[PDB]
Amino acid sequence: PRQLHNTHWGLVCPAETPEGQACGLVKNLSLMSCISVGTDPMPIITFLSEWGMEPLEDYVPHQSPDATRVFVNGVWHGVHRNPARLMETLRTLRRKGDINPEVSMIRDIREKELKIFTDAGRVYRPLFIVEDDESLGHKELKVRKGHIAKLMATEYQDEYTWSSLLNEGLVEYIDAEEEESILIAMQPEDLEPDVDPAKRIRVSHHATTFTHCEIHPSMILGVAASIIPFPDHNQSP
Amino acid sequence: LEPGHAADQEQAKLIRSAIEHTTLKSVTIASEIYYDPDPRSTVIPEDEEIIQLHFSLQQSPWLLRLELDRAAMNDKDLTMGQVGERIKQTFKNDLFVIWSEDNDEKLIIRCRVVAEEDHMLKKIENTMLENITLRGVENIERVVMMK
Amino acid sequence: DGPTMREITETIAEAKKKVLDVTKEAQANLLTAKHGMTLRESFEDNVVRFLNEARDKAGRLAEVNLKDLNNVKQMVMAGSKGSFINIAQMSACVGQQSVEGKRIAFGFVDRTLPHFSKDDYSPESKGFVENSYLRGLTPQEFFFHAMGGREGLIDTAVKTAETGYIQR
Amino acid sequence: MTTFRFCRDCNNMLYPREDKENNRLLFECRTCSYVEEAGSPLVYRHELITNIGETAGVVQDIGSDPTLPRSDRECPKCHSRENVFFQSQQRRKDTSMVLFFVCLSCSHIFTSDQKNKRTQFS
Amino acid sequence: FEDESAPITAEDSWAVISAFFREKGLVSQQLDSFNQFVDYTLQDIICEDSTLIEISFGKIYVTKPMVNESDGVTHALYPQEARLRNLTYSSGLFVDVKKRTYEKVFIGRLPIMLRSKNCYLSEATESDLYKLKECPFDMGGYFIINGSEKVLIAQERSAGNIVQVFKKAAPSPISHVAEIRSALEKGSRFISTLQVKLYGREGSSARTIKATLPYIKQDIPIVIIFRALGIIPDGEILEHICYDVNDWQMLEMLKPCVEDGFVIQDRETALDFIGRRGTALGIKKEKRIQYAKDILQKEFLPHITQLEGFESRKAFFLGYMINRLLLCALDRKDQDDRDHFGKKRLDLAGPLLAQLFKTLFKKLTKDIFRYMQRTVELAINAKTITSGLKY
Ligand SMILES: [Zn+2]
Ligand SMILES: [Zn+2]
Repeated sequence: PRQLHNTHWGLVCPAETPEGQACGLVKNLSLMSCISVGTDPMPIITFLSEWGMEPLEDYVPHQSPDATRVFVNGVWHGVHRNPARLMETLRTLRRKGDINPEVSMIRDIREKELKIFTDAGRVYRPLFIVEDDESLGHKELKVRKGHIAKLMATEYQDEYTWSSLLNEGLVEYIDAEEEESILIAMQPEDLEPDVDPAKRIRVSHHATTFTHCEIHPSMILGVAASIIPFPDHNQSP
Repeated sequence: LEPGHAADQEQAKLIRSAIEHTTLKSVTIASEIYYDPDPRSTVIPEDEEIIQLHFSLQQSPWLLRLELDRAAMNDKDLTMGQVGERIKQTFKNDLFVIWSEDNDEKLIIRCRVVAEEDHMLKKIENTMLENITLRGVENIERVVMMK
Repeated sequence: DGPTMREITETIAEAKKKVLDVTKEAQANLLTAKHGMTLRESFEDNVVRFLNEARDKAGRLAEVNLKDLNNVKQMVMAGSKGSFINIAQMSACVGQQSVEGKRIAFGFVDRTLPHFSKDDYSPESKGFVENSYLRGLTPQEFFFHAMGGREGLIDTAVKTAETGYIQR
Repeated sequence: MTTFRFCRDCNNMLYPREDKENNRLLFECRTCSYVEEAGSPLVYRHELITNIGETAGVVQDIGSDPTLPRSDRECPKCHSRENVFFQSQQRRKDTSMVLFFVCLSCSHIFTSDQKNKRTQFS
Repeated sequence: FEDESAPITAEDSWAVISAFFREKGLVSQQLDSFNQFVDYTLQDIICEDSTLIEISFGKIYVTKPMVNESDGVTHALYPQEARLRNLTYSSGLFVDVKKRTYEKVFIGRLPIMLRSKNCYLSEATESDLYKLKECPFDMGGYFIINGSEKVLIAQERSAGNIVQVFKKAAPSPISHVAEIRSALEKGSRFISTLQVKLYGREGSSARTIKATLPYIKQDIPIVIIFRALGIIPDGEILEHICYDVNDWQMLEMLKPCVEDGFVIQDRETALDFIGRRGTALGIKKEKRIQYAKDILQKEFLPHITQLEGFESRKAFFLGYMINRLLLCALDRKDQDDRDHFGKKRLDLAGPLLAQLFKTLFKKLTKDIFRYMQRTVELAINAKTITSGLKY
């Protein structure tokens, strides 16, 4: 429990914990974390069968072994062959806003499972969506300069908003559970299709799988650590 | 090691294998129980040469058959005869044991109880894999050489 | 020294090759396990030996460089606060992080962070911090260094408590 | 590989029984009075060193899984360079680090194990 | 000129971040949690056990913050004054009762989180804040009780309704366990725990599998629970557990399970088997069988359903746990990681304030019941709540 776990990335600060007794047991939320408030699963459960989810009542395993089993908040509601198209739709509905952003949907392809969570208490952060619905080049972040222009336009006027970015499927909320199924790029620049010897040594972009991109890596920090200058040049403790 | 023998990487290895506890489970690939009624002719092809070759210079129709691995075998300096005559010297006359020789391409041991058979066997199968000591001292598990 | 830093980058690059080879070796299934040890156990063993050999030789290259004017070296020569490991982590490679005696574990399924692909046992994946403190750490390096850091804070609390009762 | 059968009528597990006169293997039910001859004489199998489980997860949509690594080797069948690959799915300590590939064109499973001992990988 | 479809750069990130904080601030966790309560969770608690043997409660209204004065009008209360005056920044909680004979109403006070929809500062402009002696820089995810500013620290706990297999220390006779801690989202959170244990360690004779039901004084072999549920034939049962016919290793693992359930060959004998491990020696068969039906219907996997016609749903789920449990004993899966943050949950103001408020609304409900049995011929202790919360 008091050890800094891998799944804490982006959700809880890796530096701000107290010394001694409370060490590792008292944590602090990273700048961009949020905690789910709670939502009704009825609509989703309703939509699920409207889209071919065979009821568990009439499920015969020896007859359809490939079938993906679907759960919602821990409950096994049924089975579904060809989950691929359902998951596409599910992601589109949440990216429009028809499914509350707070909701978490995970599909484990190899594990044959599709789990949906609607309960409160789930911690999550926002990431840039990197779908490749763009032709011109390759996979790119859906947020383009034009969007940022609107963002900064609204700033200056002190109405394009954070919720706008959410509604237009440009950014998504992601919890540790869903995090398992994605591949996140650190710098948006790495989706790029004689070196400064003073810079630090970074790795290479061997990816064509990217599904998301970090808004900014320094957001894994909490409030207190966000005040340390050049924290990345200090010994951890 | 004994005084006049400290450079012999060969003796070190010997003593190592004579200390490192070794059960049958550490040398077995898999175990199977077959219904093989005629103690002479076998339903298993590969074992014909072995039941023949065991007539030169009671038994239930149920057969417990273990397939041993050479790597682990020769590694832990073990002979088919050693392994077999150890199992035999474990289950009193309460068990018929035969085994292929060290030359055959497959290391195999056959056993018959000597009616609730099928059951006693899965139990005997267990005693063999965990309880019988083929070589080594009780409690001594890993054993490494250093210089 | 500008050239020294280059001798350092190459020294580490040479380490990442030795590690890459043993991996291909293991993937082809050519590595032989050392008695009383697992393939994976001895694999890890060689990788960690390579990676520390690197941090270390990388550190010596920096130590030798520094002149007698170098204040850090002046303090080290006198005996007052200082040590190789410090000069090594500040100037050359910081090194391999580790929790419970091993490289960073697959906390997510088959990976250390969602930023990597599954089944990636390379040094950058499993926690090798290539940069010095001077250069700065990448975000992944930073998190791994914090995982390792927390360990020391936790048992420093333990060591503290346990020793006080043993003494009494 | 002891693939067992169930009763024709009451669908319960069948148990091995010996026909002491013709010396052959049967399988009776302990509910009804059903009984059948045995397919093979193998009645039990215990693999101390196993292989099953290593390939678990090879699904039709495996290619769409973003977390999996990709290589451009050639598959012994259609020489297509579209592969996804993983290490043994078993979760034993005494496993190797061999890679299993999945052709994303013909969904064929091949391996990097230069000591490849099996033919089906299941 | 600034092609609006041009890729974004690393510097453009802060624009997206400034946008984030412009809308959420720094303590949205607090505000949002409390707001979800006052706006929904509150009303939902007023409908659970909202009926008495009649008196049924309906809608709820929440007042702006105000003070109960001794020798004076009920005053509007602002945070600044509550801090100084050692007061409590709370608001009036009014319900809507429907009194009906069978054989508005003020009810307690709710301390309000600063800057939540209810607080007077949420809609205040900058100057409104200065005139109110409240720093425009204040964030406000807290309460003001008896004058002191109080914060509800997030409580991290394991999530409910989640299967988890775990290995076990060499000593114990149970080699593996699959656990789920089911609980209903609303109404009353009854955390009945289900455990599916695998007896015997690698190399023990006939490793059996038994499950632990609530109120039942003996672990019950899984085959018997399946029959108590209506799945009788071995064949049908194994199918609910092993969703692959070629997996002879897993099916082999259940062989001893089937044997361990032989004696019982029908639903009633299965129910009686269970009922007897939860009843005294002088109770009648029907009563027993009934006891076991009610248990499997309300104490067994309650998160799935608590109604009737849902026994196939529980059978498949129970089968799923057995599956995952064996998948671990067969060394095909690693035991679950108890430290994975995705399976944790952080309780905040709202959820926290909902445990106490349930518990208290239930005591206010008991009292109202003691105002009927004792009444042979408006008797509401509002303080029961205002004190409970406050305390
Ligand atoms: Zn039958
Ligand atoms: Zn192919």
